[PDB]
Amino acid sequence: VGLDALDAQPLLKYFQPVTQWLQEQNQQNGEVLGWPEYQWHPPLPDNYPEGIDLVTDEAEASKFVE
Amino acid sequence: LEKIAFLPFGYLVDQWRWGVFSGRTPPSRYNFDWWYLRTKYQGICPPVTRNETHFDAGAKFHVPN
Amino acid sequence: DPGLQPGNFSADEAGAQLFAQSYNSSAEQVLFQSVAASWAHDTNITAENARRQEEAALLSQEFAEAWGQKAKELYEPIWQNFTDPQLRRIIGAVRTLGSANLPLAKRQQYNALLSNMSRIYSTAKVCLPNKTATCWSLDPDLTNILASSRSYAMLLFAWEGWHNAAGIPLKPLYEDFTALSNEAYKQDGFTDTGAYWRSWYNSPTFEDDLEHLYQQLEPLYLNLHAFVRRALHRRYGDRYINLRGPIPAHLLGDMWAQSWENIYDMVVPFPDKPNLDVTSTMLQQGWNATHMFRVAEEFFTSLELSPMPPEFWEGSMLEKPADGREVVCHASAWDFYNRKDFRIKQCTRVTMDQLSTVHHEMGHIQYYLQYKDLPVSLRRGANPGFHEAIGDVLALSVSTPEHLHKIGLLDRVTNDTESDINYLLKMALEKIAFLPFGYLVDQWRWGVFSGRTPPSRYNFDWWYLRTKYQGICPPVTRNETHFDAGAKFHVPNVTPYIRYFVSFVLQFQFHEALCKEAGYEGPLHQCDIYRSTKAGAKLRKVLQAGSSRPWQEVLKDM
Ligand SMILES: *[C@@H]1O[C@H](CO)[C@@H](O[C@@H]2O[C@H](CO)[C@@H](O[C@@H]3O[C@H](CO)[C@@H](O)[C@H](O)[C@@H]3O)[C@H](O)[C@H]2NC(C)=O)[C@H](O)[C@H]1NC(C)=O
Ligand SMILES: *[C@@H]1O[C@H](CO)[C@@H](O[C@@H]2O[C@H](CO)[C@@H](O[C@@H]3O[C@H](CO)[C@@H](O)[C@H](O)[C@@H]3O)[C@H](O)[C@H]2NC(C)=O)[C@H](O)[C@H]1NC(C)=O
Ligand SMILES: *[C@@H]1O[C@H](CO)[C@@H](O[C@@H]2O[C@H](CO)[C@@H](O)[C@H](O)[C@H]2NC(C)=O)[C@H](O)[C@H]1NC(C)=O
Ligand SMILES: *[C@@H]1O[C@H](CO)[C@@H](O[C@@H]2O[C@H](CO)[C@@H](O)[C@H](O)[C@H]2NC(C)=O)[C@H](O)[C@H]1NC(C)=O
Ligand SMILES: *[C@@H]1O[C@H](CO)[C@@H](O[C@@H]2O[C@H](CO)[C@@H](O)[C@H](O)[C@H]2NC(C)=O)[C@H](O)[C@H]1NC(C)=O
Ligand SMILES: *[C@@H]1O[C@H](CO)[C@@H](O[C@@H]2O[C@H](CO)[C@@H](O)[C@H](O)[C@H]2NC(C)=O)[C@H](O)[C@H]1NC(C)=O
Ligand SMILES: *[C@@H]1O[C@H](CO)[C@@H](O)[C@H](O)[C@H]1NC(C)=O
Repeated sequence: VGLDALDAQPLLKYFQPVTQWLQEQNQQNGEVLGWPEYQWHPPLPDNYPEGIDLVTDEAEASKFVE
Repeated sequence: LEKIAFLPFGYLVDQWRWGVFSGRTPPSRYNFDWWYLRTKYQGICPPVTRNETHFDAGAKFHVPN
Repeated sequence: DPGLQPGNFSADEAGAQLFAQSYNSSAEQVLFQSVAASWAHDTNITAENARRQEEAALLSQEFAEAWGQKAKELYEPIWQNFTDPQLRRIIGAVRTLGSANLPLAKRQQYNALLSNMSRIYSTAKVCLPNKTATCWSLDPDLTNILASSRSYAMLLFAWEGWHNAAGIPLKPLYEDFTALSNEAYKQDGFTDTGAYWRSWYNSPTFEDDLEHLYQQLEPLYLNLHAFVRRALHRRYGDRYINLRGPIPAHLLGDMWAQSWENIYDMVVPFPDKPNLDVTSTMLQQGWNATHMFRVAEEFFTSLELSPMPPEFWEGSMLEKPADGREVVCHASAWDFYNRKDFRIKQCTRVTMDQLSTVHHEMGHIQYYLQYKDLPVSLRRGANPGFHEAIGDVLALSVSTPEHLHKIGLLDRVTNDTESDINYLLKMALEKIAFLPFGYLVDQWRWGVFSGRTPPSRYNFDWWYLRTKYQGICPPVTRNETHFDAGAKFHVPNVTPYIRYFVSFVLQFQFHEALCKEAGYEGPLHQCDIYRSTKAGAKLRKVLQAGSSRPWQEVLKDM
């Protein structure tokens, strides 16, 4: 390749347009990069141990309603 | 989303294994160090409350084998 | 000032010796003025002696940076090659400019940031929701409230309020300060500021040795933590304390959970017999408010130690301030220097704690006395923890009941296993509970400096270390908005904190070595070094060399 050790430059140059699009989309959406509130844990689903076999798919719901 | 999403895990797993081998992680901070690394590098939080009875590093194939 | 301007020196060995002698001949006076103006700051006795300290500190800073610039521009290969210890020590000490390597604007910003951090820590207040005309400060309101009130809600309110108030406005200043310090000490020659701080200890394997040392001390802290957690679970119930998980970092002792002394109220092993905490016997014997220092001096003289110069009893105040708004209370012993004399400046009371502190500061004065013959740069005693270790081994030897009985403060020795266990646990709630701390704090600061902790991972790494080593969970859910490391006093005021850990480790080693040397091969509690001239001679021999040789060699000697 012409370089001794590893480098992230070819990878960064590879994903340049998708990185630019992601940056612009994140700026538009008003998001915060990274994860503050690191000690956040999601709650258990209501009636978790025996409530797993319940369909919660949007496409299935729309098809059933129609 | 196939590769960039993977890079932290590759940086993470062998870092945890190095810590365990070097003695910095005794057999009482296995899950603690593992999930600290998972939250620090990958931004992933455990869904259920995991404590020291669990060993959530043997779930990966490359740790036992 | 022509005295502050360096002269001429050559690259020859005689030239380096001339540099060392000239540094003596100038820095002696410079440190005289600095320490005199330092004494002048007794809580603004006249409100102008404070600005005299400020001007003398600037006066010393300019001279130090000038001498260091001369040494850097003239003495690189001498630092690289020459081998005897004293000249290497002198040249290394003069070579490090510290914050003097930055440009004028950057250095001014650095000093302004340091003063900013110190001030914003000092004047941080906690106000109740009703916004009463009074607002709590850290001293003496918040500390007393946290060390006295056994109310979960009040303790939590005080803890969270102080941590928020003293940490949230301290984040950007600390980030900029870390950047500036890293730049300055990278220009100095070290890879980072943390490397500079570790370089005082002269050990390539300092971190590994420290980790092994803490791994050796783990079971003691584990048992103590389990016992205190059981007591707290009995007191505060089961909802707020988990019998398996950690304990919240407000329910014990101080605000930062470094010392657990205030827990000893509810965790006593044997409460049937009274503990040895007596002050009436001192007053019945008719002690002075100053004769405690005199009996400490005669105790030193007994084992042929501390030939105290008379200037202390004429120019050193050992009492509370009778007149003038002098110091309220601190734990320092400023030296007159002069190449002649020193001084104690402390508070006097009737409790045994004051007597132990008096013995500690007399030991510090003894440390100052022994290395006077050494050059100016060889004033610090080897390892920066040596000062505290030497000043605390004597206090350990003094606080024993046998010492008090043999020196008249106690009618007779209380030889009971229950009393020994009570005293051991009382002293193990500050000399063991602090051991995870210090190590924890300086590991966090090393990580922050080295770049392993970016400004977006301050609280995360801090609380990971707190739960890992100390093992205390935050009662309120924190996040990266908070800066909980800035609540500690030593984080804004830039001061290393591993010295206390090293000294706590070292004082027991010195105590054991002296006890084995003293010829008393028994339990280590009642092992006072009274009336043992050989132990005094050995301690004097070790105390003679201050930074003259690496601390490892002195430790091997002792
Ligand atoms: C470090 O610097 C100080 C200050 O320059 C030096 O202290 C001074 O050392 C000289 C000898 O080099 C002392 O003079 C001697 O004092 C006694 C008087 O009874 C006696 O031994 C000799 O007759 C001689 O006069 C001097 O008192 C002392 N202090 C001052 C204020 O000048 C010190 O020597 C330097 N250290 C090194 C290692 O160079
Ligand atoms: C940290 O230190 C900086 C200095 O590097 C402090 O900056 C200070 O900023 C205030 C305003 O925020 C300045 O007050 C001045 O007052 C008058 C108002 O008419 C006028 O001269 C200026 O427009 C300005 O507002 C102040 O001079 C400036 N410097 C100092 C030394 O205080 C900053 O306040 C410090 N941080 C904190 C949290 O206090
Ligand atoms: C979710 O609700 C929205 C309305 O808030 C739905 O949008 C419309 O839904 C109706 C049926 O209720 C469809 O006929 C329309 O075509 C939908 N509008 C559009 C613009 O698509 C939406 O379909 C619902 N989605 C799901 C997944 O349930
Ligand atoms: C320290 O103690 C001595 C006595 O040991 C003090 O001398 C005072 O003089 C009277 C004379 O009858 C003694 O009985 C008292 O005990 C002393 N008065 C006090 C302590 O108030 C001596 O003044 C003391 N030294 C000081 C205060 O520097
Ligand atoms: C306080 O009590 C302990 C026992 O709990 C004493 O231990 C002594 O130990 C030595 C050997 O190390 C024996 O020869 C003694 O007989 C023990 N003394 C007893 C049992 O009374 C310890 O020495 C006592 N401390 C003091 C200062 O006397
Ligand atoms: C970190 O947690 C703190 C404490 O809950 C959050 O601070 C509160 O934020 C809300 C929403 O912005 C405000 O209404 C409150 O006034 C804040 N309270 C205090 C005491 O500051 C903070 O927002 C959290 N930060 C992040 C990045 O999630
Ligand atoms: C020695 O250095 C000083 C620095 O102040 C300088 O003034 C002087 O000229 C120099 N002398 C010689 C002989 O190099």
